[PDB]
Order: sequence, then structure tokens, then C-alpha cells
Amino acid sequence: EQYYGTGRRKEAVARVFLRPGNGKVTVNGQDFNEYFQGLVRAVAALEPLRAVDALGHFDAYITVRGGGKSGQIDAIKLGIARALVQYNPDYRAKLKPLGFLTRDARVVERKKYGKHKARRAPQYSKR
Amino acid sequence: ARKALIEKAKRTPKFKVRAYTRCVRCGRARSVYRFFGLCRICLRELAHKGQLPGVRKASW
Amino acid sequence: ARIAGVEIPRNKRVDVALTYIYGIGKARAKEALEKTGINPATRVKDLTEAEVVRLREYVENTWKLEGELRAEVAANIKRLMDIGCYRGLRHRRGLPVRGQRTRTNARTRKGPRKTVAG
Amino acid sequence: ARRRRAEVRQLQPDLVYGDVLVTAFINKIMRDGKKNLAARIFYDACKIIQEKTGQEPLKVFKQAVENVKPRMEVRSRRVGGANYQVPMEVSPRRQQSLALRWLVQAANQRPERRAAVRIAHELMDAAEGKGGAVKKKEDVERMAEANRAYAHYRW
Amino acid sequence: GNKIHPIGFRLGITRDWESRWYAGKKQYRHLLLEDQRIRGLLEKELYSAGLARVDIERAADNVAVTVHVAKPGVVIGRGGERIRVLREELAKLTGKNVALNVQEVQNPNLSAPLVAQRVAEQIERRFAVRRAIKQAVQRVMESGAKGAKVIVSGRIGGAEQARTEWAAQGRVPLHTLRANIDYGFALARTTYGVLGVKAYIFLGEV
Amino acid sequence: KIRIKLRGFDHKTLDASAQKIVEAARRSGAQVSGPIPLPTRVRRFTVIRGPFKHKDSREHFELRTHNRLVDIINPNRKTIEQLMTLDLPTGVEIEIKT
Amino acid sequence: PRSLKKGVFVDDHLLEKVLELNAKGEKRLIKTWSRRSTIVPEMVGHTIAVYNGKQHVPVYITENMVGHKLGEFAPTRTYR
Amino acid sequence: GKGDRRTRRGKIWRGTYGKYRPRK
RNA sequence: CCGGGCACUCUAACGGGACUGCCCGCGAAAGCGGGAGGAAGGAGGGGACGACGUCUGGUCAGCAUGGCCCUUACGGCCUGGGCGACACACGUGCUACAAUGCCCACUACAAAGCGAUGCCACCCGGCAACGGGGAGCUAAUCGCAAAAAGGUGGGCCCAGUUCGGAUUGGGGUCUGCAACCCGACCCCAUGAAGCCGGAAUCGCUAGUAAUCGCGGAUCAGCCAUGCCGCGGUGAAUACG
Ligand SMILES: [K+]
Ligand SMILES: [Mg+2]
Ligand SMILES: [Mg+2]
Ligand SMILES: [Mg+2]
Ligand SMILES: [Mg+2]
Ligand SMILES: [Mg+2]
Ligand SMILES: [Mg+2]
Ligand SMILES: [Mg+2]
Ligand SMILES: [Mg+2]
Ligand SMILES: [Mg+2]
Ligand SMILES: [Mg+2]
Ligand SMILES: [Mg+2]
Ligand SMILES: [Mg+2]
Ligand SMILES: [Mg+2]
Ligand SMILES: [Mg+2]
Ligand SMILES: [Mg+2]
Ligand SMILES: [Mg+2]
Ligand SMILES: [Mg+2]
Ligand SMILES: [Mg+2]
Ligand SMILES: [Mg+2]
Ligand SMILES: [Mg+2]
Ligand SMILES: [Mg+2]
Ligand SMILES: [Mg+2]
Ligand SMILES: [Mg+2]
Ligand SMILES: [Mg+2]
Ligand SMILES: [Mg+2]
Ligand SMILES: [Mg+2]
Ligand SMILES: [Zn+2]
Repeated sequence: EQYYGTGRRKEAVARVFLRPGNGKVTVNGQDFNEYFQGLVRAVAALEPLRAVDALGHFDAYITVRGGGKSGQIDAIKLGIARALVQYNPDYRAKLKPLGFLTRDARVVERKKYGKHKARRAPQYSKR
Repeated sequence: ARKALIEKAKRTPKFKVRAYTRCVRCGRARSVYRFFGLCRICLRELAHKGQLPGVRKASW
Repeated sequence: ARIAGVEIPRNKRVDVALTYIYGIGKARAKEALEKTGINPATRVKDLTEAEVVRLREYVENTWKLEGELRAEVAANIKRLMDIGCYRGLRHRRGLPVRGQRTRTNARTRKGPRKTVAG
Repeated sequence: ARRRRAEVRQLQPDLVYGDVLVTAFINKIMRDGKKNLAARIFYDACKIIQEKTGQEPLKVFKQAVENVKPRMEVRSRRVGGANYQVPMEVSPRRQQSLALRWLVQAANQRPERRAAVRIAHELMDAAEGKGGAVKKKEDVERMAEANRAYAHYRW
Repeated sequence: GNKIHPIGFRLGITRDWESRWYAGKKQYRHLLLEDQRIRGLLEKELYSAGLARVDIERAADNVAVTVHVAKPGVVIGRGGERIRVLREELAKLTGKNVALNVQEVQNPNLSAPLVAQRVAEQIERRFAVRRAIKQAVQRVMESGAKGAKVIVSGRIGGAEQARTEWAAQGRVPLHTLRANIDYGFALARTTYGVLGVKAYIFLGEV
Repeated sequence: KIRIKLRGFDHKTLDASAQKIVEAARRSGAQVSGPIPLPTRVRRFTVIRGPFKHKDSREHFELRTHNRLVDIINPNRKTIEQLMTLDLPTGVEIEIKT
Repeated sequence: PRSLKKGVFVDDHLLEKVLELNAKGEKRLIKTWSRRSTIVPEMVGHTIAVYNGKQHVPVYITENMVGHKLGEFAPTRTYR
Repeated sequence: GKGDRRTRRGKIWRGTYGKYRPRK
């Protein structure tokens, strides 16, 4: 009927609702290619399906907000992975080697006093 | 923090622009925080002593 | 063609071409081409004799231009110097007039860098 | 890397050809962190490879990269107080890194108008065995093996 | 240039604020100045009694000033007129018309402010500084006090060169957040200069 | 339908007072809707450590204000019996509206 | 490229003084420390001593000087 | 660039509005 | 948006979670290598935190303070000037020298903050800075607000130019008692050096460098390109 996945990447969330259908995806009321398609990595958001080679068995309704559109793409990837895993647990053994179920914990490092951007030490000449 | 300059507190500064702010504790002129009315040094000292409610060391 | 002086721009968009007039930037070029009803996209060599006459008629007497403009600016600076004003003093010495510092770079008003001993 | 051995970063495969080498070339094309612009440049260059060559742009790309890889380079060494240009072999990772860097750098030396044309022409010329990148390979393999007399300083 | 204040370093855990009240941004500075004047007038009048802490709490125009003194008999006075005069000066300085409370400190040798004050008094009486620090640390350790440390700054004994006498024993883990170390500071105003006295007392672990 | 906005500098005191209000209103009112987090207002202060130049230390502090949104439904006349004067907390400000 | 606002500001210190001089004649040097004031037409012909921080310079005002400030004709610094 | 008063990036860098950067 | 409901997202309190626990190999052990499971492992990432002491390091100019010195002035008030002086030299930065770019139009995603003698939606006048009117907001509920790079389309077509905006002329706005010395901002005109930088030298090992914008403290205003933070896109390399 419906399988849900959350996903998260670099301060971005994307509710992924997988409902068996033709294979067409809606993202915030817009098409998958009207939000994307100007971003080459967008196809990566559909990599979980290609992992199980379904690609036509699930329509997707995704509600994305947070960060920029690239982190949104990766959050959509993780959400599709989680919903697909909730569909059939036997898919985990097929998704774990690909690491699609891994949460990407890389976050913008906090800026620090004395430096310029959290690590860029101010230039000095000493003479 | 000369004593005469503690005349800053003045109901008649003769002009709105001339009215600046000073540290009420040490009489400082610069780095005078408006929320506390203190300078930065007295801010640090009273914050260490714990005399500023809710003021805690930041770390993130 | 020859518009508003002895200057002739050629073989580019009419607005960018009018930019080569001394009293005219991009705003004045856009304003002229707008009030004259001329497509700013056409090249200069693609202009009608009537369009050139129209643009010339408008620009020639609607603002002050090359000769009178340079003479008026020189007269303004000369007046500032003659009245003994502070700005006239800054012009007299070749220093910044608009309140910039001189202990450092402000070199574009002082020309080349005349290094000395020390 | 003093304590550890600094294991190599594993890049994500390409979204089109599935090759990590294409991704590394994208990254060497990338400027100021503009990934999408670099991808536009490279894929438009690939569309230029076809309709100019019947061969798939992936094969031309890989053959050019193979033609740019140097076999021996020359590093400096301080011996007896003097500095010598010692020849020595090149690890495959450094071969790939120098190949991609030289490809991009020689492509931007071309007189072509837009970037995709520069990269496409450089890839084609390097695949058929010419261009600035192959000139760089020849110059390095000339400097090295031009100082064969220092081969015992290999270290 | 190191060793930040421990009380401020532990204001989150194992140490609470002396002033605990809420105030908007338009009123915080005024109540803060008021608390500062309160503590100023308090530490000038009750020094003979040995006050260790002055806690101030506000709800609405009412202030529960709790003064922790080792000897409440001095702050009370005869029959309780001293506290009357002090509340009078309190209501005169601040028109808030608030009350006042006194708390005895059992074993005043466990409150670092009073320890530092005792050391400073001894220094002002021209007492042997090294022996003073040793005796103070001993008196602290000999009643609970899993750790003790007393530091005295330059011009020890009236010398021309500034020194620092260390004289500590026990356990003082200053980097342990859950240490619960009481910290006190006192001054010795001498004919030859100024002496800084720091007191650390360690007790409790969690 | 009574708006309650608690604010303070200590989350423990606000939480305890909110639970006290909830338990004092459950026995005398209707099903309380519990408190709502009402995100924190953080105000930071960056200040050089030393009294002189020493510009690259800055030891910044923070002051946070937490808020609570009890918002009891059904303001029954029996609810204010156990309420409107029963409180331990001190450093907590209360806002009440209709 | 300079301007202040509508309602040009002139210090009323010497404003009354110059018109009081015009009311009876053409009295000699006037000393003024208000160099911030703006030149008005009713000052043309007089000679205002403007304080440059150290002394009073005898700034004589002409017709083409209207609009400027007294300090523009009283330099404060010495160079070479 | 960001130093031209009469550009969009110039207004953004200087943090101002005007003829070359309206407010819709 | 209303009815409607706390599943999800978020918000903020508590708690769980990773300890070389498990598997294989080595090892006397500690541990090391690899693997499984897992959101994450071998210090998971980042802070706060920086010993006995050293530099007779820095600051009596934040404050406190010993001694010395001035007390019809070395104290005090005020107006104005100065700290913004320019033959020159260096340090830290900002903006660039362009087509992986510039410009115009349309359009799409963020976090952290600030806001009542305040933020100011919106309407009108104005090319605009802005002014007049005026809604809301004690503020997860209103406002600052537009994020920018990005995407889509179009213009420019390698030229000191639709690169770059210094300098100067002129006309204005706002703060303020008052913008001459000596403010920012708007508009018209002006269009400089600069074609990637000698010897030399600096930062950074992953969401880092690079690049893009956003806020804040002080502040009437502001010379902020500073400083402290925030998020967007996101590399190269490490034989030794
Ligand atoms: K010293
Ligand atoms: Mg960043
Ligand atoms: Mg003093
Ligand atoms: Mg001021
Ligand atoms: Mg021109
Ligand atoms: Mg100057
Ligand atoms: Mg090359
Ligand atoms: Mg440090
Ligand atoms: Mg006017
Ligand atoms: Mg420009
Ligand atoms: Mg729930
Ligand atoms: Mg949940
Ligand atoms: Mg530690
Ligand atoms: Mg010295
Ligand atoms: Mg200065
Ligand atoms: Mg000179
Ligand atoms: Mg000379
Ligand atoms: Mg220097
Ligand atoms: Mg309009
Ligand atoms: Mg809402
Ligand atoms: Mg285009
Ligand atoms: Mg130009
Ligand atoms: Mg030139
Ligand atoms: Mg060029
Ligand atoms: Mg490192
Ligand atoms: Mg400001
Ligand atoms: Mg700024
Ligand atoms: Zn102070």
C-alpha cells in the first residue's frame, strides 16, 4: 500500500512515500525533473531503486525541506532506501554493500575565533 | 576611567548625540555592552563569579 | 554615424556605441534610444538615415556634451581653486578631494610612486 | 603523512558512464566548488566528441588519459651539498593524477572560445597522440632519462 | 595566562548562580546594577562577621537576600537591631522593600572565601606567609575536604621580588567538571603592596 | 482557552513548574494538552579574555531563554482552586492571557 | 556631489551679527568660531575672522563664495 | 564586480537598494 | 485556508546507543590488522578544557594598588582644531585583471540571529536613496526577507571591452544642534591602474581548502572590505 522513509543529509529532510504505481515521482507538488534537471547528480536520488532494479514498481511522493538541493537529493536517496527496506527486509543485504542505508554525518564545521573559516589561519609575514 | 568622565551620567548632556554609554562598574568607555551596562572585562569577571543569572559558558 | 560631435561609433549595438560619447553612459544611451524609439540591438551600420537624424537631433541638444562638458568641468575646478576653497587647494596639490586618506594608497591621484630615502 | 600511510580517497562513480576516472576528471575541472558547471562542461565536451568522432567519448577519454600517463619522472635531491635532478619511476596513482592535471591545464591553454570545446579538442588531440599534455609527458620523460647518470640516486 | 575561573567553569553542574531571577532585556541591567550595589554594601558592612556568599533571588519587587555567614551572632546584633538597620539601609538604597535571611556556615574552614580571608588577615598582620599557607591547608584537610590548595601571589614577606608560594595537599582535579571545588579569593593590603590569596577546596565527586 | 507562556533561564525549573501545573489542573479540570517546547532564545556574547590586545581567544558565553506553552483547555471554575497560588519556582516568569 | 537637506543650516551666532552690522554700516573684522555655518548672500562684502584652531584668519567673502562653509577658506593643518 | 555601485552584486555587497536593485 | 488530527517533519526535556562486545589471524599481555552486525565504530566529528614552570613577556590606560611627583595647575569647564596630517616604507585585508566570465529577465532550496522612542508587511509619490500614509508584531503565529552562487532564456563574442569601478564634476537622501576639515547612501556624468604579479612568502588533510551569500554585537549615523557566528555548492594531495 505505502512504505515510508525519512532520510537526512547535511541539514535536510525528505519524507519519502512509496506507493506502487507507474514509476513517476512527485516532489513538493512539482515533477522530479522540474525541481531537478539543472542538477546533474539528481539521478543519484533514484539509485536505491536501480539497486534493486525495480525502477517501475513504485511511484514516489516526496516532501523535501532543508539545506540545499544537493543535500536534498542525498536525503531523498536515503529516504527511498529506508522505505524500500521497510517494504522487504531482505533488501538490506542488497543495499548494505552499496551503503545507501548509511547516514552521511558530514556537517559544516563550526567557525572558530582567531581563524577565518573554522580552520583558515590568518596570513602572517613575520617581516 | 577618570572621575570627571563619570559625569557621563547626566540628565542634561545638552545634546542627545553626546550621550554615550559607560561601564557602571569600572567606568570604561569602550566595549560597553548595552544589555548588561558593563564593559567586557567586568562582564567576564561577574560572569565567572556567577552574579549574572542564566549566563553560561558557550560550547558547540 | 557622426552623432553629437565629431565622434563616430561603428559596427556594434547602438547603446554600447553611444557609450563612446563623452557625455553619455549606459543610462543616457538607454534613455535616448527609448525616447527616440530605436531598437538598441541593431548595429550602427544597420541604422536608417532618419534614425541617425532623430538620435542626433535629440542628443545634440538635450544634455551638455563633449566640448561644453569638459569646459564646464574645468571651469568648476578652476572656480574652486580661484575662490581659495579647500577643494581648490587639494586640486592645486594633486591630492584626494573627497576626504580619503593620504598616508597610504591614494596613489591614483598622486601619479607614480616617487620613492625617497629612509 | 608521517604516522599513517594516507589511504587514497574512493570517489563516487559517474552518473552517466559509471567510471570513477570521469569523476576525478570532473573534479580537476571543478572550480570554486562548482560541480554542476564542471559536469556541464565535461558532458557537453562528450557531446562534442561524437559528431566529430564516431567512437564513444569514454573510449577516447580513457585512451587520451593512457597516452598522457608518464612512465618516469625526475625529482630533486640534495646530495653532497648540491642539488641533482634524479630520475625515478612513477607510481600509477601519480601517473593518473599528473595525467588528469595536465589534460585540464593544457585544455585551458587552447585558443578555443568556450570550455567544453577546449576540453573536447584536448581530449581528441591527446587520444590521437598530440597536444600540450603529450608535450608535457614528452618533456618529463626527456628530463628524466636525460639525467640517467643519476639513476643510482633513486632512493 | 591560563587556569580559567573554576566557579564560572562549573556554573552548569555542581555550582549554581548567586543571583537567580528572570528579567527582560529592558530590565536586566537595572536589576543587575541593583544586585551589585547590594553585594557592595553587604561586603563592606559584614566583613567582621565573615560572610561567604550572598544569594539574591527576585520574583516581583521582592528580593530574598540570603547571606551565608560563619558567625550569625554578629549580623544579628543585640536582640536583632543590626538586621533591622541593615534592612533599613537595604530599603533605602532600593525602594523594593524586601526582606533578608541569614544562614550559618558549619565548619567555616570548608568555605574557600573564608579560608582566603583568614589567610589574607594573617598576611596583613605580618605573619609568616609559608607557615600561614601550610597551616591553612592543614586546617582545611583535617576536617573532610578531600582536596585543598592555597596560593599567595608576589611580594611574599615584603620582598622586592614577586614570588608565589604553592603549599597544597590533597586532590584538586581542576579539569574534572564534577569536582565541586569551592573557590575563594581575598586581598591583603600591605604597606609594601598588594597580595592575592586564592583558595581551592575539593569535596564530593558526583 | 487560557494562554500560558512560561519563560526562564533554567529548563529544570520550568519543567518542574509545568508538571506541577499539569498535575494541579488534571484533578480539577479537563484533559490538559501538555506543554509545548517553544524553541529557545539564545543570546551569545563574545568578549576578549585579556584586558589588553590578545585578540584571538574571545571566550564567548551565552544566555538562553526557554519557554513553555501549557495552554489548558476548558478553564473550569474548579481548576483555579489548586492554582493561582501554589508555586515553588523563583526564577520563572509566567504570562497569562484569555 | 554634496548636500545637507532642505532648510539650510546657519549658526545664529553670526547670523544676527552680520545683519546688525548691515543695519548700521560696514563694520570691520568679525571673529567667529562657528566655521560650520553656511555662507548666505547677506554676508558678501564683509570680512569674517574664522578660527582655524590656532588663530583667526581674515576670510574676506566675495560673490562667488556663497554656499560654502567658513572652514573651507580657513585651513586647519600646516604642510611644507 | 562587487565594487560597482551601479550593479546588482554591487548593491548586494554594499547591502543597499536602488535603481539597479529594486525591491520587486 | 477551514473542518480536522499528533503519524511524519520540526521544536526541547529525558533516555537508549559503541564496550574491540562478537568473528578470524597475530600476540606473553596491552593491543594490532581485517570482517560481521549497526546510523556510527577502533579518539565517530567539533568545542569547552590548556600541568611544575619559562619569556624580569603584556597591561599601573579597564580596575585595584606600593612608592614618587602636580595641586590658583600635570586638576576642572567650554568653543574649535587634532587623533583622518603625506616625499615615502611595511603588515592585514577588500575589489579585480574576465567567456568555468559579465549583464538583464524569470524562477528554486538554508541555518543562525535581531526586533516597541523597534522591526516595519502593504498602499501612494519618487529613475532611486527615501518620504507620506499605515496593518501586524510583548513576537515557532508579524516583520527584518531578498538568501547568493544555482537553474532556464536572452544579450555580450576576446577588445582594456557590456572586463575592472579607482578618480573627479554635478544633482540629491538620511542620521544628527551641526556632515568644511571629517559620514554613509542614491542618481547623472567621468572612466584610472590593472592582461594573474620579482626576490621572497602564507593558509589548509574533508565537508577541510576554495567559492557564495546571511546575521549579530558596538552604534543616532558610519568610513565594517573588520570581528564573531551561520548556512549553500564542494575539491586536490600525502611516496616518504
Ligand atoms: K615578569
Ligand atoms: Mg562555509
Ligand atoms: Mg581613575
Ligand atoms: Mg555616541
Ligand atoms: Mg562616454
Ligand atoms: Mg584625510
Ligand atoms: Mg602544462
Ligand atoms: Mg586557545
Ligand atoms: Mg533640500
Ligand atoms: Mg562593471
Ligand atoms: Mg508523538
Ligand atoms: Mg519519530
Ligand atoms: Mg580534559
Ligand atoms: Mg619590561
Ligand atoms: Mg587611531
Ligand atoms: Mg611628507
Ligand atoms: Mg622635505
Ligand atoms: Mg610595519
Ligand atoms: Mg512606484
Ligand atoms: Mg504557524
Ligand atoms: Mg546562456
Ligand atoms: Mg568598461
Ligand atoms: Mg595600462
Ligand atoms: Mg583580455
Ligand atoms: Mg591537522
Ligand atoms: Mg549597525
Ligand atoms: Mg557586515
Ligand atoms: Zn568595566
